Amino acid sequence: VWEHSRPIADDTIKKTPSFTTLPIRINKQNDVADAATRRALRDWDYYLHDALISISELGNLGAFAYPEVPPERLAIVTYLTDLGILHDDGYEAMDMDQARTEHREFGALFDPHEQLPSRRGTRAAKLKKLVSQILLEAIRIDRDMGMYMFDMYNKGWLSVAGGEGKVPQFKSVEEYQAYRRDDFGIRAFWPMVEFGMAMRLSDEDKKLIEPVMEPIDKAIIWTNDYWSFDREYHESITNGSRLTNVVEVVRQIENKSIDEAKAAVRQLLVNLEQQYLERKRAIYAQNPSIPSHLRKWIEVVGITVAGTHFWASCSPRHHAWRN
Amino acid sequence: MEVWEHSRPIADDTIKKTPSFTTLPIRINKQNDVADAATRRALRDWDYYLHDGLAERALISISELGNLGAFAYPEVPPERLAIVTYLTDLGILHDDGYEAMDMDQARTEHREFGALFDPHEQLPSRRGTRAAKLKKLVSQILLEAIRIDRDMGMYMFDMYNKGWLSVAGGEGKVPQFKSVEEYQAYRRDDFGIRAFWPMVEFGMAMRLSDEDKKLIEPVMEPIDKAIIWTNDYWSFDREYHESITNGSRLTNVVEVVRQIENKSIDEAKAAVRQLLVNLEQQYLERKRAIYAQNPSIPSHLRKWIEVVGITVAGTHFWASCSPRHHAW
Ligand SMILES: CC[N+](CC)(CC)Cc1ccccc1
Ligand SMILES: CC[N+](CC)(CC)Cc1ccccc1
Ligand SMILES: [Mg+2]
Ligand SMILES: [Mg+2]
Ligand SMILES: [Mg+2]
Ligand SMILES: [Mg+2]
Ligand SMILES: [Mg+2]
Ligand SMILES: [Mg+2]
Repeated sequence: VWEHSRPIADDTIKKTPSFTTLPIRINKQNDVADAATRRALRDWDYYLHDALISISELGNLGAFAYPEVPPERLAIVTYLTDLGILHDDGYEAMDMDQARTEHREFGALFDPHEQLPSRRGTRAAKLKKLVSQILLEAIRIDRDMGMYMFDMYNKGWLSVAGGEGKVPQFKSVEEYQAYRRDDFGIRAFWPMVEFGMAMRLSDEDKKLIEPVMEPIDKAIIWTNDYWSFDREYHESITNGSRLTNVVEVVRQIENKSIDEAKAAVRQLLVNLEQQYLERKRAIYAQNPSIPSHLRKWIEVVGITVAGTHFWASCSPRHHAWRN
Repeated sequence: MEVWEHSRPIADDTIKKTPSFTTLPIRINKQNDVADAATRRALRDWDYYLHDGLAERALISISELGNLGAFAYPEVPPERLAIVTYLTDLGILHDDGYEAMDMDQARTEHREFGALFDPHEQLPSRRGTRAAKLKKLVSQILLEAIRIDRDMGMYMFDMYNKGWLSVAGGEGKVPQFKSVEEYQAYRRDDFGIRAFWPMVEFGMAMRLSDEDKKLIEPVMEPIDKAIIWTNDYWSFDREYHESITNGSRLTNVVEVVRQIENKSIDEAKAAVRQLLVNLEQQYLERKRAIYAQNPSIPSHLRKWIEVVGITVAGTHFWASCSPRHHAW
């Protein structure tokens, strides 16, 4: 099932505060991911002229989020991830109305199909060439999957994140998670993995893997929340950037200190990882002839949680705010 | 704080003499005889309505531990208790018929019954024997609730339809649940949770404002899962049998866990028991937070927050020995 990734040794993992229980692997082409991050940084500055994104001491976020992706596709998905981070950081700092407008106008640039002329502010107008250029690169590698991925970057993320009204006050984990799925862009992320692995999941495929994706989606999102809480909380105080984080929700609705809320979220995460293993075991026990691409998918999502956990445990993006 | 008025605590030895495992304290409405009389009234009316039914042998709220309505409505005065107990028993009897019907005809029967309770008078049935039977079945309870509280009775009946009868069962293909999330969205409709709390509001003569609902959302999150999954835990054996022997749908979180985690029945039940005890502790933590954050919380909202916890415990306790679940 493994082709493009290599395992991180226990001896390396123990040097970090990682606590994931799932297997940690990294794309073998980490240098390609780093080059893609440098390209995104250069292009952002070239087109906008105005950061702590995927690069870290442990390796590039793209090499951990896309472990089983060949290098030409890794360069695309890493670049799109970094472009998304750079955009999202600005979005979190803007007034809700203007933040929403920037999200929607940015998302319209990713539509792979012809659109009638529309008005767009300076920021989206300056990024239009950037987005069309990367779409052409993706299409040249894989037309149908490239167009699908770009369509979902909008439909799964930019068109929905932020909701449509005032900034909500989260009074339940259920309501938090509905908002956070949109805000995290989870419905854009899995299509990027599909593009990276050159497999389009069928509707029937998605139905079969739903029991695995249930704990996986919560785990991947709440793993970011766990590791990014300190920096998000600091930023919210220091400049008003919006704090969207399950640790914060637990702090509030359970009257818990930061450390008590973190301890609770850690237990949720480890339990979700073990639940994923049980849901996955059940799929194997009940599908003796599972197609190879679906076997690959259900295995890859587990290492994707593990790898993004591992990266987040040390990344400058989450930890450089206080040395 | 002393918030109890119409209920009394159940004795520790009585509790230990049952398979109950709720971690929350157990109380019962002091007017159990009123609840039992309401159940018998529902059985009589349903028997007049239904050809060839179980009549007086249907297994609904009456038990040796007490009446389900006395446990589900512990803080309700006797006049209102008779109303909500009757409507709950009628709902159970109707739902048992629904569960035994093919899916689409069951849905149709679910919408038609809900229309009887719609204050907006939509979906009128065509006149005839069927319509006359349904009109007779519900006529007295419709008058009685309005005569005791017009404002809250109209609201309660509107939600008996809108929360439950109008939505339970969905439409189209019967689902094959592949996640607890998907299950719970369907189960909230099928259980009628959005009809149940309005009945409690009617019983306690208190309408929760929109503000009130936002404030208690952190408490209602674990409470709603607990009340529904508590029924699922205790009713699995009957529902599993009915699905196998008679082809009824199986709508039960124990079954979802059993399937999607490839567990034995006993392992699936144990997993759900752990979910339940954890939800009860979570309710306590959420409730403590509300009190810490709202020193001036209104008395009616404190009562509501405490009542929902005893409602989970009491319906758990009843279900641990209830004949419906154990001698069906
Ligand atoms: C908003 C999410 N993200 C990182 C996942 C910024 C933090 C960009 C992104 C969005 C959607 C898919 C992939 C990356
Ligand atoms: C919906 C079926 N029920 C739910 C408790 C028995 C499980 C009766 C009922 C119907 C409508 C409102 C409240 C209860
Ligand atoms: Mg964000
Ligand atoms: Mg952010
Ligand atoms: Mg974050
Ligand atoms: Mg039912
Ligand atoms: Mg039933
Ligand atoms: Mg049941």
